[PDB]
Amino acid sequence: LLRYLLDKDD
Amino acid sequence: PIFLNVLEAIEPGVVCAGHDNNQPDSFAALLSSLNELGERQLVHVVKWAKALPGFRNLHVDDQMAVIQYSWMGLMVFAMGWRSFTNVNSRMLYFAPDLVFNEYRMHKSRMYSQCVRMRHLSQEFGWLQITPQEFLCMKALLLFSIIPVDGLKNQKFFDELRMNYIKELDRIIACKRKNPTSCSRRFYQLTKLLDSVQPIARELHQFTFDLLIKSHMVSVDFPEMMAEIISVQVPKILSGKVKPIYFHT
Ligand SMILES: C[C@]12CCC(=O)C[C@@H]1CC[C@@H]1[C@@H]2CC[C@]2(C)[C@@H](O)CC[C@@H]12
Ligand SMILES: O=C(O)Cc1cc(I)c(Oc2ccc(O)c(I)c2)c(I)c1
Repeated sequence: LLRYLLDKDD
Repeated sequence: PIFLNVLEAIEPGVVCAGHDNNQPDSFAALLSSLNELGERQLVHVVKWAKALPGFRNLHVDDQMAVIQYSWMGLMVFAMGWRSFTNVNSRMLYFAPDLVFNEYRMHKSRMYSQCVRMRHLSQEFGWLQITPQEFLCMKALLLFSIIPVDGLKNQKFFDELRMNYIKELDRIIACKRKNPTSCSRRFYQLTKLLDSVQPIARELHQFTFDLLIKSHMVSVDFPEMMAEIISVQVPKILSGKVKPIYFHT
């Protein structure tokens, strides 16, 4: 889940 | 002047591999740890990459692509740098809790590869590379490997790469005086950058084979690690994805 890391939020 | 401030501010911090330094050095133990460190180091590269100026204005597809193709070269380059400022290139400083010595290099069944990475470390010393020169070069490594047919938006990629290549030129030029040492220096740095590709390719093949027969060798591969090595890496070893060398 690299995309998951690509678009996290903070 | 502002560019260099960014790379320095977004520069990732120390990362532990979580290796049990109390267990007899073995192939499974060492490699399994390296794969874990790779997973942990990967999460930081993603954050680091996003913070990179211009990276955000890149097609989301290319963002995940370039990262999945250069993650290897980036990690090695950084490792060598750490090995140079931590143990004076004596050993390979993969992580604070994962320092590779002559013995571990052999036990990892990749002594020849470790030997090449060590040379890279020593290179940092011989060429007296500065933290500023390093920071930029590493950033340029992110845009140093793409598919043959091209990216979803090759247009913007070439533009960005061009800017980083210019940033490297600035860091150098903005310190020298004569138009002689400036070129020779740019020549040396560009040469040092290309020397990373060959090393990365050998590691790409090794990790590849390891994944294939990881069930019998007792080597664990994290989620992202196993997915990128089984989908992205193959494209590299097959010819689909080829590095971008400065010199022929
Ligand atoms: C990228 C890592 C881990 C992060 C680093 O500091 C550089 C180093 C280079 C060798 C890699 C290792 C991750 C795990 C790999 C890919 C092993 O499977 C074989 C080569 C190892
Ligand atoms: O002038 C300087 O040194 C600072 C500088 C650094 C960079 I890297 C740069 O490149 C782009 C290109 C597209 C884009 O969306 C973004 I955000 C940045 C530019 I323009 C200027």
